[PDB]
Amino acid sequence: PTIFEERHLKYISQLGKGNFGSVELCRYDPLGDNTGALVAVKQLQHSGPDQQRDFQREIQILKALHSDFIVKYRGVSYGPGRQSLRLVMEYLPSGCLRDFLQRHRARLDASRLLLYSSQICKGMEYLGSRRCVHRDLAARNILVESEAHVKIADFGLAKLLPLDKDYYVVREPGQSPIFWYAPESLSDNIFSRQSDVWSFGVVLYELFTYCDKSCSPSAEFLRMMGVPALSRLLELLEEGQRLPAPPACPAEVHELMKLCWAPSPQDRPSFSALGPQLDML
Ligand SMILES: CC(C)(C)c1nc2c3ccc(F)cc3c3c(=O)[nH]ccc3c2[nH]1
Repeated sequence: PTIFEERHLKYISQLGKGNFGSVELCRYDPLGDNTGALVAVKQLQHSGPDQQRDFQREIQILKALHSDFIVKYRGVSYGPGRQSLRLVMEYLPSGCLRDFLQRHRARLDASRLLLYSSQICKGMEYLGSRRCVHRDLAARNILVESEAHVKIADFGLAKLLPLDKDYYVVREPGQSPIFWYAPESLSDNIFSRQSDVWSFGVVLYELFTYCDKSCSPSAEFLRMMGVPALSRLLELLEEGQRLPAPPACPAEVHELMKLCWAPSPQDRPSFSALGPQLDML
């Protein structure tokens, strides 16, 4: 049931890509008549041992996650051995939240944005409870199930925290747009559930700008900046500068963003603390 046969997965189109992987829309069509169910199918773009190890980890993480706010694992297809070839997931045709917000901005009010914020927060609370650090939380990595329901996706950079250690250090600097990283990630490559909280603050920013490109984290931080861009961004953050409140943003929401962006990770609120506050608003 959770093993999909290669010959039955029929290629339709590209959905996305990033971090050495692609996600394709396929029909799982064992009858061959174009009547089968649609699925979203992730694979490496090309072979590589480091990326294969990371891919198997992604599969193992997602398979063990069971939440209305996390994209559903369906199964896998295999290459040669037990070598995983594809990760099969539910297909959410509304696509990523970034795209959805841009398209439907004139239809989604502040209550809707708060609903999405609450749902994302609940998914992240759950992730934290599984000792999972996502590391790449952004609107482009969140999917839309319906106009009243979003789900976190993109577990390709996620890591599980050992039982005796609440952070991890990466050896190389990351390769995602720098404007979602916490200061400690920028300076020391440290990631934690608390750096996910920082990124969630940027996600709240994105929600309340409807992912408008002109005031996006990149556009606005670059404009505020004026050494290497990473060192410049780090300086800016260490001085206390932050993204400005989005146009028409409710003050209470902006205040929560600022808490998420506390300089020190131990001073940021937990997702468990943020949830009830979002629900209140
Ligand atoms: C590249 C990235 C990992 C963010 C990703 N993009 C998508 C995606 C994009 C458009 C769309 F209509 C659907 C999806 C999608 C999906 O439907 N399921 C699972 C992952 C996934 C996805 N995963």
